[PDB]
Amino acid sequence: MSRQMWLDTSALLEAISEYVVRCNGDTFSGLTTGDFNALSNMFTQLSVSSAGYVSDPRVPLQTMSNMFVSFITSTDRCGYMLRKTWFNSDTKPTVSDDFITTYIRPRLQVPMSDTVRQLNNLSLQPSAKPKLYERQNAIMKGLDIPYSEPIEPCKLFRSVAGQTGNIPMMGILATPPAAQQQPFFVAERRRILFGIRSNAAIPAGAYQFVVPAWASVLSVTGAYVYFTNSFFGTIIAGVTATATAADAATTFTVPTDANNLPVQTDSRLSFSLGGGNINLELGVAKTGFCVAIEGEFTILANRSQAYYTLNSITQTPTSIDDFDVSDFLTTFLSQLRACGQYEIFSDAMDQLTNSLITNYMDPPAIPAGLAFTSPWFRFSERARTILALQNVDLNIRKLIVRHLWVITSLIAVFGRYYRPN
Amino acid sequence: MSRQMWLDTSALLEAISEYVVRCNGDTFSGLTTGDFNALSNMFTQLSVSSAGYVSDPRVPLQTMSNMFVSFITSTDRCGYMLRKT
Amino acid sequence: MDSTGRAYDGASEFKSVLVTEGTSHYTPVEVYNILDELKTIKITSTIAE
Amino acid sequence: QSVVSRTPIPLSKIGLQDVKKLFDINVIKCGSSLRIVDEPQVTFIVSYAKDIYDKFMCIEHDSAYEPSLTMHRVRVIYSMLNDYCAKMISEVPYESSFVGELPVKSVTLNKLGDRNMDALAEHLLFEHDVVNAQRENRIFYQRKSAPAVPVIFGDDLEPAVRERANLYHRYSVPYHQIELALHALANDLLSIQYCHPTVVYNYLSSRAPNFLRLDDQVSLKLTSAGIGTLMPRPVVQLLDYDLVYMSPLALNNLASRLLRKISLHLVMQMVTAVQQDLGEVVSVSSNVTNPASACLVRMNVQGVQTLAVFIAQSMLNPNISYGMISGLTLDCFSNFIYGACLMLFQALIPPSALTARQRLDINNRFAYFLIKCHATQATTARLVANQVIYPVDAIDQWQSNGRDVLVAIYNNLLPGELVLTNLIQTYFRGNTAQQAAEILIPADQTSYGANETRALSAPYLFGAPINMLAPDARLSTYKRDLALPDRSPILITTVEGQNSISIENLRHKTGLIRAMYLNGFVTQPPAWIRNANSNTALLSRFLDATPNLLGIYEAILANTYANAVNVYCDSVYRADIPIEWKLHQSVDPQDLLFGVFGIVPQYQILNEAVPDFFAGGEDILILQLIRAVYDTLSNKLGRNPADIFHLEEVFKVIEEIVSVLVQQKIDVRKYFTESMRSGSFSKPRWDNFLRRPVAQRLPNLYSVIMTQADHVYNYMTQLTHIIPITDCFYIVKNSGFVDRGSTGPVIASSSVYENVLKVVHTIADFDAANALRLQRRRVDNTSYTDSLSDMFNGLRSISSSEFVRSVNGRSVFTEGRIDAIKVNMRAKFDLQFITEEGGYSKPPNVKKLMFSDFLSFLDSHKSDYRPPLLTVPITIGLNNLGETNSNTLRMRSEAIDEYFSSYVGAQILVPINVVDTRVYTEFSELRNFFTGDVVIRDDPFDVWDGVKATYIPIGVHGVRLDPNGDQ
Amino acid sequence: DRSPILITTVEGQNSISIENLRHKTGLIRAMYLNGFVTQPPAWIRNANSNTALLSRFLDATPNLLGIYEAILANTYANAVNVYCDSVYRADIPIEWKLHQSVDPQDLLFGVFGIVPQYQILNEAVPDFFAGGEDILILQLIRAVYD
Repeated sequence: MSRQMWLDTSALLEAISEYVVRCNGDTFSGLTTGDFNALSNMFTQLSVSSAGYVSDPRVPLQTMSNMFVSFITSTDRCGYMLRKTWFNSDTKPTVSDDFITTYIRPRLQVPMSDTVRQLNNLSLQPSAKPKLYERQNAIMKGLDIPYSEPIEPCKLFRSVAGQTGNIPMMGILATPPAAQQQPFFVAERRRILFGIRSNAAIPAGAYQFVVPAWASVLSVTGAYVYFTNSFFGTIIAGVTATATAADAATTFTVPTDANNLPVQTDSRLSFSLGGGNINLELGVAKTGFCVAIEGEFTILANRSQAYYTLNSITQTPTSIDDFDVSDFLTTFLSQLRACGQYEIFSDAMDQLTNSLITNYMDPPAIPAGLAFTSPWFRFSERARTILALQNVDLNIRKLIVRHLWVITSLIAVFGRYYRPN
Repeated sequence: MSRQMWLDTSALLEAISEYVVRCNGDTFSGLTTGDFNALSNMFTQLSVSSAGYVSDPRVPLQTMSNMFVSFITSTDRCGYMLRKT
Repeated sequence: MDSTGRAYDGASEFKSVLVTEGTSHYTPVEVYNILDELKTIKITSTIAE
Repeated sequence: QSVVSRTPIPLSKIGLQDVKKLFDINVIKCGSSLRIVDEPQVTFIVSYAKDIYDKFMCIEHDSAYEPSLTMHRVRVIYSMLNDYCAKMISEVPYESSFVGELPVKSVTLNKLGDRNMDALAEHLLFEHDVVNAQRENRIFYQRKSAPAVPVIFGDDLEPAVRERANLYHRYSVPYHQIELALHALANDLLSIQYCHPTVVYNYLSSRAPNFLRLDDQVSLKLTSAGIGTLMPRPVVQLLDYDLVYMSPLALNNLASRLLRKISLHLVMQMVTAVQQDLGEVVSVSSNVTNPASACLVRMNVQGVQTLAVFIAQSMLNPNISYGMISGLTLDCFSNFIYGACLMLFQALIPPSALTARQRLDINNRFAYFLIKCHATQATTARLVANQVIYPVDAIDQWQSNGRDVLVAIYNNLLPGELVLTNLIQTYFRGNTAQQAAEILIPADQTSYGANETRALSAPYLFGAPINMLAPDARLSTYKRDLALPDRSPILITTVEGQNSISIENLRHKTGLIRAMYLNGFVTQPPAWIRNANSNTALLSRFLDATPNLLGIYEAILANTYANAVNVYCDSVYRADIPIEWKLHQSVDPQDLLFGVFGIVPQYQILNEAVPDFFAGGEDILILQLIRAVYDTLSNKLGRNPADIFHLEEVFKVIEEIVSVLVQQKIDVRKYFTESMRSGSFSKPRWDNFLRRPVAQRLPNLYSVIMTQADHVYNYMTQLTHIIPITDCFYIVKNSGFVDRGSTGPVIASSSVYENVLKVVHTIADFDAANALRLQRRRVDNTSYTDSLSDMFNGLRSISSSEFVRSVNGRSVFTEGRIDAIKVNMRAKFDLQFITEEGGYSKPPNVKKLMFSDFLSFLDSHKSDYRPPLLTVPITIGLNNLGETNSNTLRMRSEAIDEYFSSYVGAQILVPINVVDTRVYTEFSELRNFFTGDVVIRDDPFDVWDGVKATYIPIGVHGVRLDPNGDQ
Repeated sequence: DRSPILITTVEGQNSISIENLRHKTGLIRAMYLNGFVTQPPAWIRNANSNTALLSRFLDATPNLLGIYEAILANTYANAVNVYCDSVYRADIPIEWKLHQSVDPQDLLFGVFGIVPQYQILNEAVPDFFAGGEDILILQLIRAVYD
């Protein structure tokens, strides 16, 4: 039913997983573990039918996945979840379906649940690899993400006026330069890179850098900033990493901090790229330079909305990640192939993703030029495609990506225990 | 309801704001200035009644806005006020 | 006749005894641990004495 | 014997004066002792009252160390609905007066005691200021036309009777909204509880079946109901009727009622005449004893009664009872009569009516019969050799044990053995041998430890499996609308075309009876050697008359509405139901005999029985209400009450509450017993009850009431911030506050202001304060002290005198700040006002609390297991020098100060900042604070209580049996 | 140090472990409800019935929880004493020990009839030190001999 009702149950199944992980190899004979206690109780909450101790938790977990696949495939049933309003309002829909009745309903304790949740964003060490539930909330309701949760810059990336992509900008960074080119801003897994490439030496002095829309969300702590010539392991040409004990200090400043931040120094720093720009001061002229910020990356407070809402997107087409869904699908897929449905599923999905987009454009019809270059689970790519339709305006596109995602995740969670037989 | 009802209430809220600015830094210990009294009474009429005593004006005002956004953002609810009539 | 059971028969004879009770005097009810802790005290108290 | 009320919280009428006030008004004329003021300042001090709803506050206890309290509060809240919310202000007094040339109806302040704004104004200085205020009072505190109806009835009514604005008037009274708040809820309560007679009529009259109607006069009265009448509104909601099977008590009542309703109307010939007739058909020799002859005597009417009634209930709900068949001898089937009857009987009952044990025996007794009488010498031998069947003389090897022999015979038959393959397959209604052997319900899932095979269902009724019995959904749509449970009675037989009942089943079993007796044996039963003729006759007439059984089908189908429009019927066999909960009686298939010959079908139905409708559903409402209350109780608590208190203690609260919602001492306990025989509480059964999710919403009435409760809780919760309580009190050598010569309203106090205190020691909590009190040490040769006292001495003592210090008439405080100890304990402060007239003759007696007293406190509570509450007194001297006016030198300044010293001396205190007062200097605003609305209907609603609206059946009439959904 | 024997573990604060019974429960299930090689006579004809009855018996075992509650209360308050012990001394002659007979069958109604109270009633208080009179004398007799 309610979009909220689905999330709540996902969180439950996603919690059941967590505890199953906790109980693995910790299930002893005379012990009673708070963990196993939780688990066995959660096993109960699934089925509206019965509440007896589950002697074999495999059974109901299976029945549930099966029921789900059988639901998520038939557009006659799961249709209501593909409406514009389902991803928008918390209005309990007048739908009667065996699945929804037996498995979906509110499950999170209120208001406590939210209280805990917010209290959490302020927690010291949040999960380094968050449940889907968290994204589901950010992507759908636009909720905040933990203030100190780490993130890999490059995912955060999006296309900008200046440079089209990130990964592709690599090959160009390799080719020696014609003449002093324009500034570049690329991002790796564990570090941010910016600088100016040139075949001819460029003077010592002040240089202004405009931090991109996607990276003005970043903030780092425990960082080492230095001059390097590598990007994802690939060599950058048209830049020098040379220096000497005599060279004058090379400091850079950010609007958020009234103090100079040293480069090529053993001190660990913390600064905010949300200031809007970096001011670098080369102490000695260099034949092409590239600065690197390697540290712990976090998304500034109340800004994760840009990333999860697809608001950081300004161009078209654009480079877009997948919010990590790919990493959660693994299990479901391997379970599909197991029973030979990987095929039959892809066809029901294409009907889903299609029928979905349909409801998004008034008047009600498939757009022209819908060329899906990849399968339902390579989301990252399918998103680029949806976001590349010149027919429908940006907003409706974005909305479809988000809505699609939520459904995608919802599957990644419920399918796993699927075994037809 | 009535387009009129919304205005009458909007007016009240604008009045509350007015008297807040009127009272900023004029809320002294031993006296109940007329402005403050009026501000107090306006708070009183904002809520239902079954909203009880107002110990901290920030709350009822905060609650009201929250409910307003979850309203003004849901087509299903605030639809009525979008039709021509 | 309706989810209440009875139909529209005679009149409802209202018993006031059902509210006036438990309202009056407030007697606090102790928590588990507190209750138990208090007993452990008497036991040890005596063993010590 | 639970009788739920339809109006749990009846409205009562109240007078404006009886509203409990939360504020006190003190009036004083503020003057100066230093100057000669022609006009003193008439001042109004508004302070909080002292008894603010105590039953709910309990200042004595701290909700932070007694979670129990909040639980108690929830309890109180509900009782407050009755003590406050249900008492509707209905009489604000007014008189006709004018304001200028314009005539108005103004509230008569004169009769409002100490809220008599008119009198309060006579306090002003000059007669004209009074008059003006008094007239302004007639302008603001007046009765005006009502802007809109205060009570919101959601019903759709005829304009003529629809509540309208001009029936009400809105009065502005000298009460703060906060004060009137609770009483405003009455309108909400008055709404969901009563409605216009009309509605009730519509409800009853429309939801009536075809053969019932309201009485003539009732219909008329309910219709001609004039404006302003209210009758209690019907509560309708689909309940979670499946709970019945969770509680013994609840199920026992379902069964009890299911049975009381059964009523069959059969007509049969004279026991005699039937005998006389067959007596001729068979040629009874009054000397010869033979089968045919004998049975004609065990022919009684009572048997048919019992048999039919059984067939009837066994068809209403499969889970209430089972039958025990009599005379299942090993080879009973060799007695054609008994045999034929048992076979027929199998068409009047669903499998659910017989023990899964016996059902199995029957199959075996049949297999025995087949092998014994219809099997070839060659067929028998093969089976025996393959160990499928045991030889027939092995009388002992056939007695029952798990195996369903018939299924095995059938499974091992050969193509050429046509004779048997027919008998068996027909018996098993067409299912294949491998189908008949299918397990519908694994034994481990039935309270009776025995598999439920298809073969154990196939021979009974339409031959459908016990779990998927075909339902009689004929009245389905009608039930769904009324909001009755979405379940039906078992389909006993189809109803085709125009009022024609099908005998489809009986036919089937007839053809089988023919094929097993009137066709021919291999080795005929001994009974048949010498009586073959007389037998063939009797049996021939028997089969020719089975259609007479149609009569039963009628008497049952006649009450279609009664059988379905009710709560007790069901058609799904819950095998897990404890077998000891079921009722049981004996059944003799032979009794069915006279029924085949005797019963006379009337071929048209003329009277339908009155359905029970919603009767007996109260138990579910009660159950759901229990769960509702529990969940609320646990929500306001934060966790499951049982995690913290003894279940009994929790239940006691739930009981008290639920009972108020339904006006009846309810006992949660009894609903969850171990069985129907044992009344012991089954914590497990209770746990499963709580473990189950909530399917349906509560009826609207209950939902509103509970929501109105929550509002009250939050309302009170808010009134918490006005009771006298600080999070800390200070200990100090000496203190007081005298501000002589001031013109302000405060000129003296037992305490001081916060900024004058210098905190040099801080005692964290009761424990610590208590701990210090107990650390005694030797000081010198004969004296000891204690860490707390020792700390108190470390404080600088400021001479009493220095507090009342004055310079040329104005009090001044040259001294520094008062050294003090800050004790962070919860404490209540007892406020007291004193008026200083100006005549310094008799010093006031101010209550002061000494350090000594605080120690005396800590020693009376040294052992407490939760912090005690210190009541700290604090007196405030109000400036009322206005009544004192002359310029003559009477006494010495020093004397005045000495007077005021009466306020100093206090050692334990709370800052004056703690006291929250509103101080008005212009009467105008004092009024503007004290003004609120009450909209009241001019004429009281006329509430009809004893209205008696019951259905009445119309005469005899043509009854049409709705046909079953066909193809 | 010496204390009485622990009848069963106590986790939580009033969460009594029945893991001990549960073990036997499994064994009982293996003994009868899993089929035999040559079924006991009692089970030839009433096979089903026994299965049902014994199955209820097992499903009701946790009820023994009540005995646990009682015993546990006595070993913490009532009977706890300095001369309690858990060290089995194998050299004591049987003739010296107190004796009585018990019917394990009585445990039947115990299983179907006992009603736990889910809570321990330590209302009593130990007389922790009584009973030394004899020891003391023996102890002195021995010391004086020396």
